[PDB]
Amino acid sequence: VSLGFLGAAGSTMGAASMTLTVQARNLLSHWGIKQLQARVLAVEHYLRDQQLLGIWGCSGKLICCTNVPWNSSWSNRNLSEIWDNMTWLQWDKEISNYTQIIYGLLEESQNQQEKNEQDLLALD
Amino acid sequence: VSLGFLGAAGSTMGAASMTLTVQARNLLSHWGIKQLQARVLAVEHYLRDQQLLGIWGCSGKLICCTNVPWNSSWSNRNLSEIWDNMTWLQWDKEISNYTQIIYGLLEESQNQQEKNEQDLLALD
Amino acid sequence: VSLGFLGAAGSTMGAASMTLTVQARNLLSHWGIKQLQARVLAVEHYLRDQQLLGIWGCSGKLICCTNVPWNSSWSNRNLSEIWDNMTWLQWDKEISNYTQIIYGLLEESQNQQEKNEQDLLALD
Amino acid sequence: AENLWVTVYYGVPVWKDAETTLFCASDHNVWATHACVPTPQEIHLENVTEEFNMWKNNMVEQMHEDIISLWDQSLKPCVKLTPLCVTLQCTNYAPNLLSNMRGELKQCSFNMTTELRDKKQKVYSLFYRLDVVQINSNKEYRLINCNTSAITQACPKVSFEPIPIHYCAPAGFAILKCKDKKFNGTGPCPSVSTVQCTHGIKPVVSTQLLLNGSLAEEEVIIRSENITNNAKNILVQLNTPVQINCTRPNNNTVKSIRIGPGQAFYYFGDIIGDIRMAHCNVSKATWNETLGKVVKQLRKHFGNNTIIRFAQSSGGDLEVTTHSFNCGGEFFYCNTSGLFNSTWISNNDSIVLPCRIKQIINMWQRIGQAMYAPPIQGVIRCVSNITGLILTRDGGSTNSTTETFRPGGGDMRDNWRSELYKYKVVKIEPLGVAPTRCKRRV
Amino acid sequence: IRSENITNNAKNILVQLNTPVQINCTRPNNNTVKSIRIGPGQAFYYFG
Amino acid sequence: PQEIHLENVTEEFNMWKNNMVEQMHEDIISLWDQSLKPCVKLTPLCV
Ligand SMILES: *[C@@H]1O[C@H](CO)[C@@H](O[C@@H]2O[C@H](CO)[C@@H](O[C@@H]3O[C@H](CO[C@H]4O[C@H](CO)[C@@H](O)[C@H](O[C@H]5O[C@H](CO)[C@@H](O)[C@H](O)[C@@H]5O)[C@@H]4O)[C@@H](O)[C@H](O[C@H]4O[C@H](CO)[C@@H](O)[C@H](O)[C@@H]4O[C@H]4O[C@H](CO)[C@@H](O)[C@H](O)[C@@H]4O)[C@@H]3O)[C@H](O)[C@H]2NC(C)=O)[C@H](O)[C@H]1NC(C)=O
Ligand SMILES: *[C@@H]1O[C@H](CO)[C@@H](O[C@@H]2O[C@H](CO)[C@@H](O[C@@H]3O[C@H](CO)[C@@H](O)[C@H](O)[C@@H]3O)[C@H](O)[C@H]2NC(C)=O)[C@H](O)[C@H]1NC(C)=O
Ligand SMILES: *[C@@H]1O[C@H](CO)[C@@H](O[C@@H]2O[C@H](CO)[C@@H](O[C@@H]3O[C@H](CO)[C@@H](O)[C@H](O)[C@@H]3O)[C@H](O)[C@H]2NC(C)=O)[C@H](O)[C@H]1NC(C)=O
Ligand SMILES: *[C@@H]1O[C@H](CO)[C@@H](O[C@@H]2O[C@H](CO)[C@@H](O)[C@H](O)[C@H]2NC(C)=O)[C@H](O)[C@H]1NC(C)=O
Ligand SMILES: *[C@@H]1O[C@H](CO)[C@@H](O[C@@H]2O[C@H](CO)[C@@H](O)[C@H](O)[C@H]2NC(C)=O)[C@H](O)[C@H]1NC(C)=O
Ligand SMILES: *[C@@H]1O[C@H](CO)[C@@H](O[C@@H]2O[C@H](CO)[C@@H](O)[C@H](O)[C@H]2NC(C)=O)[C@H](O)[C@H]1NC(C)=O
Ligand SMILES: *[C@@H]1O[C@H](CO)[C@@H](O[C@@H]2O[C@H](CO)[C@@H](O)[C@H](O)[C@H]2NC(C)=O)[C@H](O)[C@H]1NC(C)=O
Ligand SMILES: *[C@@H]1O[C@H](CO)[C@@H](O[C@@H]2O[C@H](CO)[C@@H](O)[C@H](O)[C@H]2NC(C)=O)[C@H](O)[C@H]1NC(C)=O
Ligand SMILES: *[C@@H]1O[C@H](CO)[C@@H](O)[C@H](O)[C@H]1NC(C)=O
Ligand SMILES: *[C@@H]1O[C@H](CO)[C@@H](O)[C@H](O)[C@H]1NC(C)=O
Ligand SMILES: *[C@@H]1O[C@H](CO)[C@@H](O)[C@H](O)[C@H]1NC(C)=O
Ligand SMILES: *[C@@H]1O[C@H](CO)[C@@H](O)[C@H](O)[C@H]1NC(C)=O
Ligand SMILES: *[C@@H]1O[C@H](CO)[C@@H](O)[C@H](O)[C@H]1NC(C)=O
Ligand SMILES: *[C@@H]1O[C@H](CO)[C@@H](O)[C@H](O)[C@H]1NC(C)=O
Ligand SMILES: *[C@@H]1O[C@H](CO)[C@@H](O)[C@H](O)[C@H]1NC(C)=O
Ligand SMILES: *[C@@H]1O[C@H](CO)[C@@H](O)[C@H](O)[C@H]1NC(C)=O
Ligand SMILES: *[C@@H]1O[C@H](CO)[C@@H](O)[C@H](O)[C@H]1NC(C)=O
Ligand SMILES: *[C@@H]1O[C@H](CO)[C@@H](O)[C@H](O)[C@H]1NC(C)=O
Ligand SMILES: *[C@@H]1O[C@H](CO)[C@@H](O)[C@H](O)[C@H]1NC(C)=O
Ligand SMILES: *[C@@H]1O[C@H](CO)[C@@H](O)[C@H](O)[C@H]1NC(C)=O
Ligand SMILES: *[C@@H]1O[C@H](CO)[C@@H](O)[C@H](O)[C@H]1NC(C)=O
Ligand SMILES: *[C@@H]1O[C@H](CO)[C@@H](O)[C@H](O)[C@H]1NC(C)=O
Ligand SMILES: *[C@@H]1O[C@H](CO)[C@@H](O)[C@H](O)[C@H]1NC(C)=O
Ligand SMILES: *[C@@H]1O[C@H](CO)[C@@H](O)[C@H](O)[C@H]1NC(C)=O
Ligand SMILES: *[C@@H]1O[C@H](CO)[C@@H](O)[C@H](O)[C@H]1NC(C)=O
Ligand SMILES: *[C@@H]1O[C@H](CO)[C@@H](O)[C@H](O)[C@H]1NC(C)=O
Repeated sequence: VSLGFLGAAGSTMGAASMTLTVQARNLLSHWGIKQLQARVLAVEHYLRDQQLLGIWGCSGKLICCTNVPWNSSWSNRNLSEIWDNMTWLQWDKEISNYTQIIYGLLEESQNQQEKNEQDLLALD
Repeated sequence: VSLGFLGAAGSTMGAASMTLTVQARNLLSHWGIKQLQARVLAVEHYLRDQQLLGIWGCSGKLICCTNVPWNSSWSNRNLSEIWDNMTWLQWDKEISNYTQIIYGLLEESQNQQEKNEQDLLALD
Repeated sequence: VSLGFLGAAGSTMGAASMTLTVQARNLLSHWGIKQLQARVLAVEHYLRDQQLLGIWGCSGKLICCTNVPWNSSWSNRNLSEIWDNMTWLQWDKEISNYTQIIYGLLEESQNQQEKNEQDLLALD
Repeated sequence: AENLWVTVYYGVPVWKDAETTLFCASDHNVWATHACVPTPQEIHLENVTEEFNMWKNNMVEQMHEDIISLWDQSLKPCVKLTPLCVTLQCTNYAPNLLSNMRGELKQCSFNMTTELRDKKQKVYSLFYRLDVVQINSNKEYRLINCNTSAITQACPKVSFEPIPIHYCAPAGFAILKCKDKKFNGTGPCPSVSTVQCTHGIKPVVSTQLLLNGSLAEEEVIIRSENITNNAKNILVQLNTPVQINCTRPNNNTVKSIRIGPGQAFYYFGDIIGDIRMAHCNVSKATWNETLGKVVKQLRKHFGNNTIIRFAQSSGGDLEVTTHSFNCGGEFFYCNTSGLFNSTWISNNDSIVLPCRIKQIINMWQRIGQAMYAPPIQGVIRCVSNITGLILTRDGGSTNSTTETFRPGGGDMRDNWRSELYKYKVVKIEPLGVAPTRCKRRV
Repeated sequence: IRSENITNNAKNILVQLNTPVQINCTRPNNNTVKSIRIGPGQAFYYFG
Repeated sequence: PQEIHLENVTEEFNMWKNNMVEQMHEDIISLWDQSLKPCVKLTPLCV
C-alpha cells in the first residue's frame, strides 16, 4: 500500500527505493504578484534538475546506470552497511562535499566519450 | 496533404492516427498582468501532461505500448467497430469514468515492475 | 581544458563539435515586472527548441542521426572543405534559406514513417 | 558514404542580432539603487570578426526610458507644493552695492496657511532673479513656472550623487565587447570578448562637457558618423584629464515652516558674511595644450592648411547655451565663453568663469511638471575630471578656408553614447543543421 | 427572432434585420467655446 | 486537512529564529493600510 507523500522518509534506502514515483507526482501540483512570484519559482526548479538529468544521457529513466568508478577515498563503506541500516538523511552528509566533483566528471566525460562512438560506428 | 489544425476532428480514429504532429506543434505557440496570467497558464498545462507522459516509461515516443490487459468489463466493443466508424469524440464518453483507474495502475505498477529487472540483470 | 563559454566560436566545426555541453549548461542560469518579463522570456525559448528537438525522434541525445538525403542542390561542398576550414558562422549563411524546408520534411515524414513499423512489428 | 544525410546538433556557438530588456547589477537613498540584485569573470575570444555599430544601439534607447521613470517615481510621495502660488510683495535685497552681483537676491514676503486652517502666517524669505517675474513702493512678483505646471518639492533627505551601476542581461543572451585600442564608430573589430555584465556606469547629467567619465588610450580620438555632413554631432575623448574647481562661497542658513497637517516646507534664509559670486577655475596652460592636441587630430580630414577657429554658442535656452551640472545638490549654470576663443594657423595663473544658480527646474522638457530644490547649509566645493567635449560645425560657401566649431550638444542621449559604445546585445540560438555520412538504425 | 423562451414574457427579444434602413441625426447650432484657468496648470472648458 | 504521519525521523526545530513570522508580520501591515486607501481623507477638520 502507498504510505503517502514522504512516507518512506525514515525507512531503509533499499525499502525507499521500492517507492519513488509518489515523491515525483506531487512535484508540479497587486496581490497577484505573490501568486505568480511563487508559481514561476516552482517551474525552473523543476526545469533545472530536469535539464541536468537530461545531459547525463538517461533523461527518460529513473534508475540510471553509468560507468564511472566510485573511488572509495570519498567514502569507505561496504555494500551491506549502506543498503540495510541508514537512511538517505544520514547519506546526505558524507556526500555533500564531493557533489560538484561528482556532477562534473560524470557529465563532462562520459556522454562526450559516448557520442564519439556511434559517430564512428554508423560511419561504417 | 495537411488538412490543418484540428483537420481530422470528424474523421475515423484510424485516419486521424495518420496525422498527429500538427496538433502538437501548435500547442506552445496593469494590463501586462493579463498578458502574463495567460502566458504562464499555458506552460504548466504543457508541463503537467509532459511529466505524466514521462513517468509512463515512454516520454520520447508518441505511439507508446505497454503490457496492461484491457479487461473488457470497462467497455465491450470489437476491434473493427472501434477503428472504422466512430471518432474520438464518441470515444471520450465511455472511457471518462475509468480514467483515474487507468492512470493509476498503468503508472504505479509497470515502471516499478520494470526497474527491478535491469537492476538485477546488470548486477550479473 | 575547457575554454569557457563560447570558447570555440572561431574554431573549426570538427574542433567545436568536441565541446558542446558548456554552451548548453549556461542556457538556463512595479520594477518586479522587469525581473519577470525577462525570467519568463527565457523559459519558452528553451521550451520551444526542446519540443522541436523532441518531435524529431531523438530528444535524449545530442548528436542525432536520421535518414534523409542531403540533395546537394541546396549547397554543393565536399566533406573536407566543410569540416576542416570554415566555422559555423560562415555555415549559417548558405543554409539560412532552406531552413523551413529542412525543418518540415525531416519532421512530417520520418517519425510518421517510423511509427507505422513498430505498430506492425509488435502486432506479430 | 557518398550519399550524405542530414544530422542536427544541439548547443552550437552561433548567434543573431536581437534586442530585449535588461536589469540592474549594483553593490540614505539615491534615485536608483533601492532594491535590485547585487553583483567580472570575462571570457576571451579570438579571430572572430564582428560589425559593431553605435548610434543605432538599442541599449541606449532602453536606459534613457529607465532613467526618467526612475527619476519620476522617487518624487511622487514628497510634498505637493500647490498653495505657494500667491502674490508676492518683494523688493531688492542688499541695496547700494557696487559689486557685480546686484540684480540677483530679491527679498520677498508672502502669506501661507498653518496647521490650523483658520490661522495664517507671515514669513520673510529670499529668491534669486531667474525665478521671479513681475506682473502688471515695492512691485508684485510671482513664480516663474506657475501658469503652466504644478510644482513639487523634492524630499530633503534623499540625495543626487551618482552611484555606479551595471546593466546585466538575462539567460539566453550575451554581451559582446570590442577590445580594440583605436576604434572609430562603425567598423569591424578583430578582438571581441564575452562579458556577463558590464563595468560601472556613472549616470552623470551634463551639457556641453563630460564630467567624471572614463579615459581613452594614448591618443585622443574624434568620433562621428559622417564628418562631411555638418548636421550630426562630434564626440571627442581625451586621455589626460584636466581638472576644474567650482565653489559657491557665501554662507547660508535654512529655516522651516509647516504649511499643513504633517507636511513641511524649507526655504532660503539669509546671508551671514560676504556677498560673493559662484565661479569655476581651470588651469590655463594644460587647457591650451589640450586644445592644441585636439586640433592636430582634427586636421586629418581637412588637408594640411585650413583655418580652424573656435567660437561661442549660438542661442537656445539656458540649458544649452551655458554649461550646466549639479555639484553636490545645488544646480549650476556657468557661462564658459572663455574657453572657445582664438583661432589656429599651421605656423601659472588660471581662467575664471562666471556662473549663476537657478532653483526651479524642468529637466527632461516635459510639460506639466517641475521640481523645487531646497538650499544647502554651508559652503560647497567640487573637483572633477573633464573627459570629452561636444562639438558641432557650421556651413559656409564652396570657396572657404575658415571652418568653425561651436560647442553644442544638449540632447542628453549622447551623454551615454560616450560610455556604452563598446557593447552589443546578442541572442544565442543553440540548434544547427549540418550534413555527414551518418545514418540511423532501423 | 431570437430569445430564450417565447412562452415566458420575462426575458427579452432580439431581432435582427437584413436590409439596413438609414437614419440621420444632427444638431444645427454653431457653439463658440471659451476657456479658463482653474488652478495651477489645470484647465477648464465651458460653453460659450 | 489531509495530513500524513511519519515515523522514526527526528528534526531540530528552532522557534524564535523562524522565518515564517517575519513574512506574515509584513503581510498584516501591508493589508492593514491598503484598506484605508479609498476611504475619506479627514484633512479639513484641524480647526
Ligand atoms: C566627480 O567625482 C568626484 C569624486 O571625488 C566628486 O567629488 C566629490 O563629490 C562628493 C559628492 O557627495 C562630495 O561629497 C560631499 O563632501 C562634503 C564635504 O565633506 C568633506 O569635508 C568634511 C569636513 O568635516 C569631512 O568630514 C568629510 O569626510 C567624510 O568622509 C571621510 C571619508 O574619508 C570620513 O573619514 C569623514 O568622517 C566624513 O564622513 C569630507 O572630507 C560633505 O559635507 C557632503 O556630505 C554632506 O551631504 C550628504 C548628503 O546630504 C550627507 O550624507 C553628509 O553627511 C553631509 O551632510 C550635510 O548635509 C546634511 C543634511 O541634513 C547636514 O545635516 C550635515 O550637517 C551636512 O551639512 C558630501 O559628502 C566631495 O566633497 C567631492 N570631492 C571629493 C574630493 O571627494 C564630484 O562631485 C564628481 N562630479 C560630479 C558628480 O559632477
Ligand atoms: C557620407 O555622406 C557622403 C556624402 O554623400 C557619402 O559619400 C558618397 O558616397 C557615394 C556612394 O554611393 C559616392 O557616390 C559615387 O560617386 C562617384 C563619383 O565620385 C560615382 O562615379 C559613383 O558611381 C558613385 O555614385 C559619393 O561620391 C560619395 N561622396 C563623396 C564626397 O565622396 C557617404 O555615403 C557617407 N559616408 C561615408 C563617407 O563614410
Ligand atoms: C419554455 O417554457 C415552457 C413552459 O410551459 C416549457 O414547456 C414545458 O415543458 C415541460 C417538460 O418538462 C412539459 O411538461 C410535460 O407536459 C406534458 C403534457 O402536459 C406531460 O404529459 C408530461 O408528463 C410533462 O409534464 C410542459 O407541458 C411544457 N409546457 C408547454 C406549454 O408545452 C419549455 O420546455 C420551455 N422551453 C425552454 C427552451 O426553456
Ligand atoms: C584561429 O585561432 C585558432 C586557435 O587560436 C588557430 O588555430 C591554429 O590552427 C592551426 C592549424 O591551421 C594549428 O597549426 C595551430 O596549432 C592552432 N593554434 C593553436 C591550437 O593555438 C587558427 O590559426 C586561427 N585561424 C586562422 C585562420 O589563423
Ligand atoms: C497677507 O494677507 C493679507 C490679507 O489681505 C494682506 O494684507 C492685509 O491688508 C489689509 C489692507 O491693506 C490690512 O488691513 C491687513 O492688516 C493686512 N494683513 C497682513 C497680514 O498683511 C497681505 O498682503 C498678505 N501679506 C503678505 C506678506 O503677503
Ligand atoms: C506664463 O507667464 C510668463 C511670465 O509672466 C509669460 O511669459 C511672458 O509673456 C509675456 C506676454 O506678453 C511676454 O511679453 C514675455 O516676453 C514673456 N516672458 C518671457 C518670454 O520670458 C508666459 O507667456 C505665460 N504663459 C502662459 C500665459 O501660457
Ligand atoms: C558670457 O560672457 C560673454 C562675454 O562678455 C557675454 O557676451 C556679451 O554679450 C552681449 C550681448 O548683448 C554683447 O553685447 C557683449 O559684447 C558680449 N561680450 C563680449 C566681451 O563680446 C555673454 O552675454 C555672457 N553670457 C552668456 C549667457 O553667454
Ligand atoms: C521504524 O523503526 C523501527 C525500529 O527502529 C523499524 O523496525 C521494523 O519493525 C517492523 C515491525 O516489527 C519489522 O517488521 C522490521 O523488520 C523492523 N526493521 C528493522 C530494521 O528492525 C522500522 O523499519 C522503522 N520504520 C517503520 C516504517 O516502521
Ligand atoms: C581517487 O582517489 C585518490 C585517493 O587519493 C585520489 O588521489 C584521486 O585523485 C581520485 N581520483 C581519481 C580519478 O583517481
Ligand atoms: C563491512 O565493511 C567492513 C569495512 O568497514 C569490512 O571489513 C566488512 O567485511 C564488511 N562486511 C560485513 C561486516 O559483512
Ligand atoms: C565537508 O566540508 C566542510 C568544510 O569545512 C567540513 O567542515 C566538513 O567536516 C566536511 N564533511 C565531510 C563529511 O567531509
Ligand atoms: C477486471 O475488472 C473486474 C471488475 O472491476 C475486476 O474485478 C477484475 O479484477 C479485473 N481484472 C483484471 C485482469 O484487471
Ligand atoms: C464484433 O463484436 C461483436 C460483439 O460485440 C461480435 O459478435 C462480432 O463477431 C465481432 N466482430 C464483428 C462482427 O465486428
Ligand atoms: C459515468 O459516471 C456517471 C456518474 O453518475 C454516470 O452518470 C454515467 O452514466 C457514467 N457513464 C458511463 C459511460 O459509464
Ligand atoms: C532535390 O533537388 C532537386 C534539384 O533540382 C529538386 O528538383 C528537388 O525538388 C529536390 N528535392 C527532392 C525531394 O528531390
Ligand atoms: C572538394 O570538392 C570539389 C568540388 O567542389 C571536388 O572536385 C574535390 O574532389 C573535393 N575534394 C578535395 C579537393 O580533396
Ligand atoms: C537567401 O534568400 C535571400 C532572399 O532574397 C537572397 O537575397 C539570398 O541571396 C539567399 N542566399 C542564399 C545563400 O541562397
Ligand atoms: C572607420 O575606420 C575604417 C578603417 O580605417 C574606415 O574604413 C571607415 O570608413 C571609418 N569610418 C568612419 C566613419 O570614419
Ligand atoms: C557659517 O555660519 C555658521 C552659523 O553658525 C557658522 O558657525 C560658520 O562659522 C559660518 N562659516 C562657515 C565657513 O561655515
Ligand atoms: C583645485 O583644487 C585642488 C584640490 O586638491 C587643488 O589641488 C588644486 O591646486 C586647485 N587648482 C587647480 C588649478 O587645479
Ligand atoms: C597656447 O599654446 C601654444 C603652444 O602650442 C603657445 O604657442 C601659445 O602662446 C599659447 N597661447 C595662446 C593664447 O595661443
Ligand atoms: C598633413 O601634414 C602632415 C605632416 O606631418 C603629413 O604627414 C600629412 O600627410 C598631411 N596630410 C594631408 C591630408 O595633407
Ligand atoms: C578672446 O580674447 C581676447 C583677448 O583680448 C578678447 O578681447 C576677446 O573678447 C575674446 N573673445 C572671445 C570670443 O572670448
Ligand atoms: C580624475 O582622474 C585621475 C586619473 O587617475 C584620478 O586619479 C582621479 O581620482 C579622477 N577624479 C575623479 C574620479 O573624481
Ligand atoms: C431552436 O430550433 C430547433 C430546431 O427547429 C428547435 O428544436 C428548438 O426547440 C428551437 N429552440 C427555441 C428556443 O426556439
Ligand atoms: C459659426 O461661427 C464661425 C465663427 O467664425 C463662423 O466662421 C461660421 O461661419 C459660423 N457658422 C457655421 C455654420 O459654422
